[PDB]
Amino acid sequence: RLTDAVNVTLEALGESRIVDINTSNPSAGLARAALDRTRRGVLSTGWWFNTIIREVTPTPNPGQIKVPWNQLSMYGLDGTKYGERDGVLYNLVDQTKVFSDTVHLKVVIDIDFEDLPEHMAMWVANATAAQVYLNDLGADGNYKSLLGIAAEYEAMNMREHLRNQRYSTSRTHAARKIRSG
Amino acid sequence: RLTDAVNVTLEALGESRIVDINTSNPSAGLARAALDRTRRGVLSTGWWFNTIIREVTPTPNPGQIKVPWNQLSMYGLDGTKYGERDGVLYNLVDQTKVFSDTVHLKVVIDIDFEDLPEHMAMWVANATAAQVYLNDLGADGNYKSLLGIAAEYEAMNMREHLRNQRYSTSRTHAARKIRSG
Amino acid sequence: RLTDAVNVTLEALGESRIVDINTSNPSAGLARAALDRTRRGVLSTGWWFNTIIREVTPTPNPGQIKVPWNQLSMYGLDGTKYGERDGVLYNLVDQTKVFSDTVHLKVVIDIDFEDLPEHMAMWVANATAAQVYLNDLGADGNYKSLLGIAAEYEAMNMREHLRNQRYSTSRTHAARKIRSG
Amino acid sequence: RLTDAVNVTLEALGESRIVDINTSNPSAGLARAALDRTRRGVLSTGWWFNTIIREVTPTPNPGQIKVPWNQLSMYGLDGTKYGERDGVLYNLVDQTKVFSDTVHLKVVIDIDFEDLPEHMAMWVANATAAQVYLNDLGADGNYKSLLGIAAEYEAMNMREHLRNQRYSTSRTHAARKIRSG
Amino acid sequence: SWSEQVVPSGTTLISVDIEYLDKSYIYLYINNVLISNSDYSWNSDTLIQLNTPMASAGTVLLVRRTDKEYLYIMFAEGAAFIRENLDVQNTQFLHLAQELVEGRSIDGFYGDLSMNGYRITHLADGVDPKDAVNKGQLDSVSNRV
Amino acid sequence: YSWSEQTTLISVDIEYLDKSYIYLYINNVLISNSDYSWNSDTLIQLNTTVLLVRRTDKEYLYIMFAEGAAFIRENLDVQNTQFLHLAQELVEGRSIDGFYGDLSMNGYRITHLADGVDPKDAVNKGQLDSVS
Amino acid sequence: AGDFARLSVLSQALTLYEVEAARLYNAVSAGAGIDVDAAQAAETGDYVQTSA
Repeated sequence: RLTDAVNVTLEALGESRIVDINTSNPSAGLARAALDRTRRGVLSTGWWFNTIIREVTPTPNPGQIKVPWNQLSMYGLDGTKYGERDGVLYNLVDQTKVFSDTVHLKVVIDIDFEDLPEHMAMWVANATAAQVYLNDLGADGNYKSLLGIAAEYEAMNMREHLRNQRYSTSRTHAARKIRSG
Repeated sequence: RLTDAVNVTLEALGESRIVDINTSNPSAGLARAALDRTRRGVLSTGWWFNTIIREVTPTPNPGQIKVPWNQLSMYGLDGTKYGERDGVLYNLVDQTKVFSDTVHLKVVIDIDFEDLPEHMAMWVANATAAQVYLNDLGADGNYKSLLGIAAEYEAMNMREHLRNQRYSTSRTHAARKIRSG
Repeated sequence: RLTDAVNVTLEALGESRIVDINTSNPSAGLARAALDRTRRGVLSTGWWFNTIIREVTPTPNPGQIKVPWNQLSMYGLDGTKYGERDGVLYNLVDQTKVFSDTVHLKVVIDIDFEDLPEHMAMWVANATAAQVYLNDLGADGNYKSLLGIAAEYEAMNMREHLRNQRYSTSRTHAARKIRSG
Repeated sequence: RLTDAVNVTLEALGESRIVDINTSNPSAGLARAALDRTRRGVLSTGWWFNTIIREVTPTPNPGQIKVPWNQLSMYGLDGTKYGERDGVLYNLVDQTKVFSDTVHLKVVIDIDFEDLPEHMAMWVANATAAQVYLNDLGADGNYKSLLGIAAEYEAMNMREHLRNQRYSTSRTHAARKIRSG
Repeated sequence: SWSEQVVPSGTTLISVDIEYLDKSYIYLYINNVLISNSDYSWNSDTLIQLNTPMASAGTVLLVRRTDKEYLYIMFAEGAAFIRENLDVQNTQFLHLAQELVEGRSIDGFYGDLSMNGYRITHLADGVDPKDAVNKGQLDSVSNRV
Repeated sequence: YSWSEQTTLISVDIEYLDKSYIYLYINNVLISNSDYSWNSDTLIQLNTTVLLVRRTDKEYLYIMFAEGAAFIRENLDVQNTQFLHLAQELVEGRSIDGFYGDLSMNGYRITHLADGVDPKDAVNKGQLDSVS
Repeated sequence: AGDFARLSVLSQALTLYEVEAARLYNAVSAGAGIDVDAAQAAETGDYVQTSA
């Protein structure tokens, strides 16, 4: 799949497609690096296949917490802001690395390009191709067409995310519905 | 039919169309690659030909659930996020591959280019031709005309999809009909 | 009639007309192929001379059904979606090829270019000529004029289809009319 | 990550990206300087990762109060204007460096480019690339596209900042809630 | 390479998801008992219908075993060396490696195995004198002595 | 031939088709690839015992051929190398992690068994003799 | 009889139109840039970032 994305990027430029990924082609590595950068930038916001709610307790007597997973963003369920310094948990506002009690937080992990949904992968590949074309051959009609294709795949990814995450009116209607029962 | 779409893309470029299957000197391989990528991207969203796994009860010893190989997108019927990892079902929010209960999921599969409805096939072929033309010959009036033709074929595909799935008002009016009887 | 359509396509380009169809002219076969592609694409939607309502029962003990006719689209009168795999009937949602009971369906057959109404044939021929001109000599005023002629013949075909298929207010007015009798 | 942003700026200029850290002949030093300047300017305003000096009681003998070295902006919690002079707290309206009572001040610190959230880092990198492109290759459509990308990343950064700091209505509605109980 | 599931009693349609190269490469097991090919038929590419419905609920197993007799595509006798031919030929080997890795294709070892200081976990109780034994049956001997 | 066992720089002498195919183990603990970087093709530098295990993926073909694509002689060699390496880790015994049938090893004894603690584990006679 | 039949048809159409009107759902535009993940909760009047 990654080879297909790199081939899409090369097709956008008009160069020759590759059949062996991790080759010595100068533009092959460029496509992979651009794809990785775009993927990390776009998965930073929470999606249905990135956000996991976990709670980690300091294993020793109250001290540091080594953050697991390949985290991209790290929100705190409690009223504290969390960071990631030297691979361990860090309190951004308190400027401390040692925690006393267990912390509950929602972490946005990173997903490899081989194991993400089809629509999201297509969006990432086409955005990378559009960015590479803009940087290489300049901004023209081809750039706008590639941006349009990327936007269509973005709409498809948004539709998938909204379908798999049921976002209905179930926040305050619970109070007005449990009372009728 | 695949050779017909490759010839469509070749005609869009103004080159002479081929008859022999995938034994041509000119760079018609880009047409095939773009066709495959566009077909996967378009079929990623749910259409009227997509399967369902009504109930797959896992065996407690392995704990893993197999998914169709040609799957593109998966939506849990209940409120669970699902995805593929190493060809088996995966829990995005739990980051686990094992399951103890039944799963009801809706899965979107991929279809070969000789096995899909005529309107969708024509839309995919015209989109591939437009993308290849944008990559190679630039963005001129021909690209706009090809985009318009692809949009018309997409509209026809939407008409067919709405015809096959009768999306009338039969969700909340069922309560009124039951009340009337 | 097909030779006349090919001559129209050649006239649009400005080349020499042919008097013997199935010749060795490189552009003669191109015109026929484009005409066939346009015809198959445009007849996919139901018309008055394409849609026939038929019911086919599995001939042996419940098994496969070999689909007859030169089908283009295949809608199901019942609440099931039908396909066409390996020349036999196929249930798109159930992923099965064996049927137990008789199936009622509306099939859109394909019509050869020698045996279709005059307006529809003119529309197909002019659309093919416009597409060929766009692919060959680029998008210009001639392309827009050819598109306008094709649109006029499309309007004529729509008028013929609406005239031969009486589409009046006879859906719910039957309930309000039989009661007055 | 710093080399990744330097490569982003190099790609924006169309040059070949580097791998070795700060051992390159081409003028990529401008990229680093612009990145540092842009990061300082952007972080100058208060964001969700900024420290607070709740209470620093000065010793009467020296009279001066130390401030963090990596500070960028300081706001007194009370009604006093504060600033830095020779690395210590300074009274702007009084033009004095000595203090006799406690000070409650909010201070904005600077963050290394390998220690800040992904969205803010991408925004800084894209802004640096846009500035370098404007300086070197002029103001063309590429500059506008880079500015748009930077604006999108800034919007994502604002989304993250609003997520981390729950800015609901809990300032004057507290009185009403207390009245209700 | 294979799939196992528990189906309710009275089920005749079995849906396969294994990407096979031939229909004869799919083996159907009911309650760890091999089912003869004459007892079921392929309604479609991904659907198996049993001739007789299952009397009681049981586990359905769908092991695939690639036929490693001869090369699927023989190039010297007519193969054109095209994309799909090479793809299928390499797919045969890829599938074979898959079933070999899954570990359901090895029946025995004709040599002295060496676990190299690693436990053979989850070993079932022996039934025959030549079978190996686990620590569970050593508990009875410890208790009796 | 497929695994290597041996404080900041680690050498990689075993061949591979991709960098991500190599898993690094420290005291039988897996380390995510985000915790180290590849200085070269024969050097791994950690961020702050050493066992390297190769595991080529068996779900996709490493080299996919496409109609109308550039072809070189080395493509077939790499494609064959994929299966060759897969068989290599199959032989070395570090790939198979269990069995789903009954082993029928005929008159051969298994050596070097660790003492089980869960009573479902196998047992060596180093404990049987002690019990006896 | 005809007036009753017309009244019945009109009443059925009115019922269908009322069912259609009772339908409630919020459409989200991806190009707008609204933070849907934070706008969905809202309720108490939070500050949700939007690019509109």
